[PDB]
Amino acid sequence: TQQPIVTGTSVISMKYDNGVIIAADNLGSYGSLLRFNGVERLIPVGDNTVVGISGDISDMQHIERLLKDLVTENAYDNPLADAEEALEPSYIFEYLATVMYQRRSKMNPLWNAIIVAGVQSNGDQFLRYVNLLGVTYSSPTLATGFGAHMANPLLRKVVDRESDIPKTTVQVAEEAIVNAMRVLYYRDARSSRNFSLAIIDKNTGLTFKKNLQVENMKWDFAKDIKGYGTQKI
Amino acid sequence: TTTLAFKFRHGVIVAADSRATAGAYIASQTVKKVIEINPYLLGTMAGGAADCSFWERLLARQCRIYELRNKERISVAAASKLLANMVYQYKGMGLSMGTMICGWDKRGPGLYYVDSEGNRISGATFSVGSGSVYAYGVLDSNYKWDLSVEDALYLGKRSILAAAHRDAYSGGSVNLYHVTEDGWIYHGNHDVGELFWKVKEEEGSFNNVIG
Amino acid sequence: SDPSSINGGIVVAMTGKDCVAIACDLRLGSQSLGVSNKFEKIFHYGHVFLGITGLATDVTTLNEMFRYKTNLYKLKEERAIEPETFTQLVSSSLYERRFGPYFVGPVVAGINSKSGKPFIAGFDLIGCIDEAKDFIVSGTASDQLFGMCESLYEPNLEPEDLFETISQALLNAADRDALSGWGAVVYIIKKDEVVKRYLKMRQD
Amino acid sequence: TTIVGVKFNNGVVIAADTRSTQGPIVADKNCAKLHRISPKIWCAGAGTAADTEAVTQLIGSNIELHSLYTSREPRVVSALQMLKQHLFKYQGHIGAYLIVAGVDPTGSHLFSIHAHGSTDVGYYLSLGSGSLAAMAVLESHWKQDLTKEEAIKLASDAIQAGIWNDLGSGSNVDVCVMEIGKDAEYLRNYLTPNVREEKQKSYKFPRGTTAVLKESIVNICDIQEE
Amino acid sequence: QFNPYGDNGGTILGIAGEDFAVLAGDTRNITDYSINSRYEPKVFDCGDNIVMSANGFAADGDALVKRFKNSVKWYHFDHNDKKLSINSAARNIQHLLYSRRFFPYYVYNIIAGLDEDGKGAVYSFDPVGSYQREQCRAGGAAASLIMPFLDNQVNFKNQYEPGTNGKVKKPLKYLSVEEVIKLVRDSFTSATERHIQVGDGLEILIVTKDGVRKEFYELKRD
Amino acid sequence: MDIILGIRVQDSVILASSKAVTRGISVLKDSDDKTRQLSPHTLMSFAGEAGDTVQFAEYIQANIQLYSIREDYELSPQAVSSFVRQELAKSIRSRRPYQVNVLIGGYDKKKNKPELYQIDYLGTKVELPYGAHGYSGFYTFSLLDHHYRPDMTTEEGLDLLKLCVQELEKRMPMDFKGVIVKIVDKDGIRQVDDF
Amino acid sequence: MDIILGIRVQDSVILASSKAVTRGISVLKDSDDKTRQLSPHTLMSFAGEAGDTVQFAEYIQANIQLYSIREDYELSPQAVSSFVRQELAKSIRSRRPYQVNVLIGGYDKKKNKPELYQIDYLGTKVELPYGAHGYSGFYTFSLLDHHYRPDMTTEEGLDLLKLCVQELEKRMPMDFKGVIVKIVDKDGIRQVDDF
Amino acid sequence: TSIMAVTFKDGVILGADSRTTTGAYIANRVTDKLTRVHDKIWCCRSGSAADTQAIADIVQYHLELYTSQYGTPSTETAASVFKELCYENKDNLTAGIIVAGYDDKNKGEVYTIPLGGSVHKLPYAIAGSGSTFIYGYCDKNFRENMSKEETVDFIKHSLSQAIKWDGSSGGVIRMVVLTAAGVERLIFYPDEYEQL
Amino acid sequence: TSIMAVTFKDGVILGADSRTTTGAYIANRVTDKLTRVHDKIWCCRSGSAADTQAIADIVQYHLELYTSQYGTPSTETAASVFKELCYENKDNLTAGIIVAGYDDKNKGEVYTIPLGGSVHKLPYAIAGSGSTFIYGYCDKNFRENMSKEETVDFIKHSLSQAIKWDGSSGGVIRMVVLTAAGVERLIFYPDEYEQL
Ligand SMILES: *[C@@](C)(CO)[C@](*)(O)[C@H](Cc1ccccc1)NC(=O)[C@H](Cc1ccc(OC)cc1)NC(=O)[C@@H](C)NC(=O)CN1CCOCC1
Ligand SMILES: *[C@@](C)(CO)[C@](*)(O)[C@H](Cc1ccccc1)NC(=O)[C@H](Cc1ccc(OC)cc1)NC(=O)[C@@H](C)NC(=O)CN1CCOCC1
Ligand SMILES: [Mg+2]
Ligand SMILES: [Mg+2]
Ligand SMILES: [Mg+2]
Ligand SMILES: [Mg+2]
Ligand SMILES: [Mg+2]
Ligand SMILES: [Mg+2]
Repeated sequence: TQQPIVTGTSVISMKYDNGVIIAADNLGSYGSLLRFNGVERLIPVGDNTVVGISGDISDMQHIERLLKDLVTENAYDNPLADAEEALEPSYIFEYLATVMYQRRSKMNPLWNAIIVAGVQSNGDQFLRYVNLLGVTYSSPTLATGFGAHMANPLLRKVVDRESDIPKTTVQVAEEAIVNAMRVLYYRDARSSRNFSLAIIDKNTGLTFKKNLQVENMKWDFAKDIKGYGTQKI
Repeated sequence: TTTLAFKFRHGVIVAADSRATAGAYIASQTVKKVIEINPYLLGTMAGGAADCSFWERLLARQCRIYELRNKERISVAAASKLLANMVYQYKGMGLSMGTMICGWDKRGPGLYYVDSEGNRISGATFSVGSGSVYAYGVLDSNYKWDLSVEDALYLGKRSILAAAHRDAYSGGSVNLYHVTEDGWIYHGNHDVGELFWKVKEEEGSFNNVIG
Repeated sequence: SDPSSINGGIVVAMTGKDCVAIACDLRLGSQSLGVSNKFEKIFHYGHVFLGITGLATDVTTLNEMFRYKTNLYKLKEERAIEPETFTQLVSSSLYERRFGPYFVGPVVAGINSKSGKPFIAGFDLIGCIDEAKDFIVSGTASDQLFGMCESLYEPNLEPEDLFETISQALLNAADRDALSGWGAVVYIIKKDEVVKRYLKMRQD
Repeated sequence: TTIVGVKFNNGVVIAADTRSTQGPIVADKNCAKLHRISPKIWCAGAGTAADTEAVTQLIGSNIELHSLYTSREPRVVSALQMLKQHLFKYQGHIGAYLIVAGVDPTGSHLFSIHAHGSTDVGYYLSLGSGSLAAMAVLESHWKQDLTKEEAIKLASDAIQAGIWNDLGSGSNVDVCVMEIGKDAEYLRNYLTPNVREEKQKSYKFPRGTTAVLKESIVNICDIQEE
Repeated sequence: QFNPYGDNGGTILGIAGEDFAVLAGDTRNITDYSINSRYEPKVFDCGDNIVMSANGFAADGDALVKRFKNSVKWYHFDHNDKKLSINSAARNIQHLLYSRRFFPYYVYNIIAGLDEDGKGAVYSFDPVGSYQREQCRAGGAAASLIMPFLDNQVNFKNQYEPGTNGKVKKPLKYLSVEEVIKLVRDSFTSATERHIQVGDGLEILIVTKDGVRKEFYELKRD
Repeated sequence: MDIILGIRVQDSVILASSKAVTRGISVLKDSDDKTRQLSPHTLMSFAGEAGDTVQFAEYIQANIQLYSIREDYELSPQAVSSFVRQELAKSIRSRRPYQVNVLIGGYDKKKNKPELYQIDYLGTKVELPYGAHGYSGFYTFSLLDHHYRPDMTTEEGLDLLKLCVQELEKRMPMDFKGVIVKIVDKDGIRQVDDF
Repeated sequence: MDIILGIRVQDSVILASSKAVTRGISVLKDSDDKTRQLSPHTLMSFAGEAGDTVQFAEYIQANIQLYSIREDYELSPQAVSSFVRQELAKSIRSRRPYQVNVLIGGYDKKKNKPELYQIDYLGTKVELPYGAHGYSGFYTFSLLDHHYRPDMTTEEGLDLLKLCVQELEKRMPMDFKGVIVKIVDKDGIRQVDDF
Repeated sequence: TSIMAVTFKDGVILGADSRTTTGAYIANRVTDKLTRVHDKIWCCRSGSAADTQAIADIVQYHLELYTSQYGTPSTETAASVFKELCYENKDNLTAGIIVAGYDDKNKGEVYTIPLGGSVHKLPYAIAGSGSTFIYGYCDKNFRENMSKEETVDFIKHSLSQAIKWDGSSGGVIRMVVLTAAGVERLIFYPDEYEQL
Repeated sequence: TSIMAVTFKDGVILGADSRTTTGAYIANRVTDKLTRVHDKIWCCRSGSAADTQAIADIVQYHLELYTSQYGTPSTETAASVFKELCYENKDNLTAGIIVAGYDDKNKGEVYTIPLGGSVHKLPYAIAGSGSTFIYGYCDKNFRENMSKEETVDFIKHSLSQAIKWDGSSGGVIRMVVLTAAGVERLIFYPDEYEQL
């Protein structure tokens, strides 16, 4: 049993017709102090998977090393390591899910919420969540922390059920994700303007975008707001 | 729960209700609180359903090995003692069991009370469970050694009914057993809903209730 | 310890076609112990019916209090109080004890003598009104009653059909609750006749 | 609950869902969360249901008496001030979280108020368990210089976000529109996107199914003459 | 302090027929007041004509099912591909549950299938292994809403034959699969109305001698 | 205090109350009368926390005796029981509630009927054919449920009471030092000196 | 369990132990023998928490019986009492201590003297002419301090024991259902069937 | 919260962020923490919003009544009324207030009133959760008798850093200038101050 | 405690105060918080003195053994050993360590290891109770590729303010310069830095 120290906030994601999108800001908070401003919380595994992690950063870095070691271990005595016997999103997730549940069962959890986003061998979209309790679930949209409360409602307006996935393009899906990140910047006190975004498409492969910023923000209306009730000046 | 058992000239009667509870909610009303250890041995269940069931079935396996090794059926005293020592390992750990090991052996009819607290008591009359306090009144006032099997079965049935009526956590149906030297005999499942009205009319009791 | 579940009990009310029905169990307990099988939880002030669940001392107290207030209402207004008006009086009276409340779950049932419109309402222990069209539930088996009423109920039932529906809702909910039962009563209410029926149920 | 308030060109609009809960259980499926303080001043309430009703009736009663005393139409800032001072005095023990809105001779107004007595001003606001789902919609679609029709849509879209994505919110959408120089229009059940489907079976019983012990006529009439 | 348990809501329902059995459960997964998934399967085909659902804390439910499926696999290896009977599976599950008596699987578990005589069978478990066979059983969040309805409409409780006035009960006539599925759908539709953790979807698994069939029905998403 | 019983028969009410008073590990007295005569045909037995019991009983006694003098008329057992209940329901929300449970046994001379009322410290009133407070009813109710008839004689009620007491003396861990028994009928209140 | 007494007279040791076993508000048995014969001339009575009592007594019994067989020789009461004390002093610092208080009464055939040892759950041993465990001694020690002589006969010891029990039955709130009395002398151990 | 008040040659300037939080959720991102108690006496509020609003409302009442009887009150008088409330009700309040005002006689004055109810007259003052991160910066960069433009830049840069490091602070930077000329409201948006 | 490490053109400089407290009592006013784990790899310690000393001693052992087998370790390797201890024993430690070192290949590097056991490579780092008061100042005044003299002034001014506001910080300012030229120890007394 511990308490999280340096933490990462929301990770948001969704499925679209040919793949998945996942995003997360670049902040490492130390309580209310916005301590570290250059933290990458999306970690690619091969060219077909991106693991997005929120929660304790020290545990994130530990998980990052497990995944790096997993790739190394899979290549051992494996001539098809870059082909048929390459790591799949489902393999990577189940491994993490095994670790997370085992750790909670020893009362020494990895204080994280994880979303594994990727595309399988057969082109199927993979998107599943796991957390410190070992609780797992899948949905067309997935989000951690504040994203669950604010991003999911917005993303579910685009993909409300399974049948909406083929009707959703990558441009629409990316637009929804970027808008959600702006909303989280307005309303989450432990978020930053800078973020990373990853697209895993079954045709165009893995596109990893760094140093993105929230833009087109509405603040002008603030000038007209005066006082807290009766004040006019 | 309400469970009871008593020795008498013609063996030992064993009776129990069938209600299972999860707070105020009635989870089940058809549970077997009597356990079939072996054809000459019975066990009651009161308190933790899972605990009672698991340890008594474990006991039953222990008793069977005994028969294989020793070419002889285990005594009621030895059986109750195996249980007692088994649960005593886990004393203070949270186990909740109130049981009665009823049977007939070389010493005649035998009846032992065993609980998770560590007690192991031989006795002619027992009742354990939330409704035990109601059942004891009927038993103590009507219990004799020279009791006919017919009258004895009714006493154990009537005693459960008394408790099922008053205790909110006891009810459902009554399960009856009679243990002879030739083994135990099941004497049926009796719905309290129907049984209550029957007893009221035939006996005249429960006058305060309207029917 | 929980005052709302020491004595136990349930109340349910339903609307029908030009009629209402209100029913209750008869149990009064001290936790596991059953004390009385004649503790009726339904009272009436003229043609307005009030069922109260919860702590029995507060049930008894509130009855005596609403009898007090409705008798004065009648002397001054020169007419019997109506369900809509009584409902507001119950709410007012409960909220005036906001920080030392009566541990009760009242249920109003009746027919407006002028409009002829059937009326039911429920409250939380501090006065929040739940004016439902279909049914109202209260007591230790409220979850059970919600399940029964929500599946068995259909609108515009005739008195003799409504009787069977509400009775079965009560009986089967009570039989899945340790703290409810020991008898049951059902009131069938029409604009100018009221029938009261005692049900036969299991006494455990 | 989910409740919202949205300002527009010539007035203000508020909206709410219609679910009330007792833990995980739904007590009322068509609850009324839009309360009237005065004819053109309405408030939506979240938190302890009795408190939001009681505190609204009380201030509305005192507002009416004040309006009669002053021979003037009541102002929203009066209701706001009276509410926050009352709530502050009870140190949050009256669990009323309200969005207060209305029109008066001064213009159109929109405020939020918390149980401890803090007030806020805004062009768009949201309160309740579904406030985050609603605010996500408002932050995505709100703009300056909205029309009446755009504002009603934004408000109900915000409430829907709560209905679908928040378990504490559900059923229907209520709306009240307060436009300058007009009567306020209270739109009860403006939307009804959660009608129960037809049941597979009828559970109407045969008459005589239930066992009965006694029957008796209940005397509800007064004592008779002669 | 770290709480190793959670509540993912959901509700499940098992009904046993004369020559069939059903195991139903909603597809909603939740934490507190949020929805995780509107479609997350909760009832599984475990092999040997046995269906299973562990409702409550999803992480413990997934682990138990995963272990039982594994227990079935090794039962075949060790006993010459012998079919695991429903009564044998139930006893095995008791031991899976009680092996964690002092750190329980926080789930209410139900299995359904056919007994060795071909009749429908439903077994219900508590979190620590107490099990019993039943004809009708609802487990989970809205179990208290549904079970009284099933007592009334499956076992005909408190129902008597008109004219006799409480002297003669309603006879226990068996139900068909089509009649059962109606009670299941009405049970979940009623539960969805009054319980906030129930909704989104309903997935039913029907077991016959022919195999395991599925049926899916939408529920209210509020 | 510990055990107080009550049984209403055909023409009377019988109240049985334990004799023991205990402070910790010591029995201070073994002949304590846990009852007060409220009026010539109304008797109240009581049990609860020390001090509260007697203070409450005597407070009630004084109020009923005052009423009797003022009106030159004996209140009905029902009227007395309602007065007592209101005092307890008033007490439970006070700064320090009376921790007292009571049984009121009386003979209504107007209706020519015996009446027994059970009232707990919360102000929970119930009219009964037989009743008990505390852990007493747990042992005795099964016997009363079995043997009780409303047409019982006073002598039959006493025999049933002996049976109830015998069961208490067997299964209760606490020694309550027997009971004082009192009968309330048309001719007033008297004590059974041999029990 | 509740009351265990012990008195050493001229030529014997008398142990009196209560008969009642209680689980909460219910007396489970009223004829329980709270003693084990450790050897032909050594008797141990015991009282404490349920389970611990019997488990400990029978564990001690087995060890002494093992010694007797191995050496074909009966240990002295002093040797047995020291063995028991060490087991309890070992127990008190263990993960879960035995919650048991004991009295060891024995006749030393070598010295031709009766001996009584009082040992509590901590391993506190003391040789006494008379002793008690729990709340028993509180009532009885004043009578024993007054009436006790070391030259008393067995019959005089029993009469003094009756007096001690009579005082317990008067002033103890708990009903312990009388006592089983056992005498340990040169001829072995026997039970007084009428007390 | 991040608030400050700074005296300069021509008068005094109040400054504040616009973020109000309920835990990690931002309940309001365009809050006005600069509140008026008299024509040219304003305050910056920190701590409980309910407490600071109730206090400022009472003070505004006291100063309105003071003015009706005795004429325009001093900034010291205003700070005394705040103090009297904050000090006597310290067990039931959580309020950190900065009082700032302009006289023609006394010119620009700044009083800070931390949690206990003590009063401290200063050349400039900083308060709120975000003030901790700019004690070093403000001490190094503050000068007396700055110009209006210099003082605006000082507050802008200071609050910019406070917002950067404190998650409880953010939104826009509001400012209020108090001089003989009158009362001027200023506002600065993220795109302006973040790139400093 | 107030500690910092700053990279510059020629290498890296570590800086720290010299105050150790037991509550409000100053147990030591001339503490050396700059500790050597290898010839040109040093660390700044914050948190529990017992924990940080035990850790640094173990690390020094690991790096001495590393050097005997594999030659001179990297600053990243040193930071990894610190991390491995701080992370795996996080439940029983209270250590906030800044690692700083000089290679000829990698030049000056700075790693910070806060309470959880996470690692963060930075251009400069600040830590300790007194660091809170200089987040604003350090962010505004830090530049990359500063000269030795510029970097010394930056640390001196920064720690000067941290000491000024933090009671847990104080005493002298110690510094350690790590370049290709070698290792230079510096010290600055109150009379020098207080008047800045
Ligand atoms: C009476 C009913 C309660 O006093 C009696 O002791 C029964 C005995 C009993 C014996 C065998 C099987 C079932 C019941 N006990 C219970 O009903 C217990 C009471 C209890 C509740 C909570 C506890 O935790 C501290 C301990 C005891 N109930 C249970 O054990 C309950 C948790 N389990 C079940 O009801 C098991 N059923 C529920 C439906 O699924 C099948 C298994
Ligand atoms: C959503 C549903 C929040 O869940 C919303 O805020 C509604 C608002 C509302 C407003 C007007 C009418 C109806 C509903 N709130 C509720 O539905 C509340 C939820 C709630 C329960 C308990 C609370 O105290 C901690 C606070 C809020 N429901 C109720 O208030 C109602 C059902 N009463 C009660 O549950 C009884 N309270 C009374 C006071 O003590 C606790 C239980
Ligand atoms: Mg054993
Ligand atoms: Mg019962
Ligand atoms: Mg919803
Ligand atoms: Mg001793
Ligand atoms: Mg910020
Ligand atoms: Mg200092």
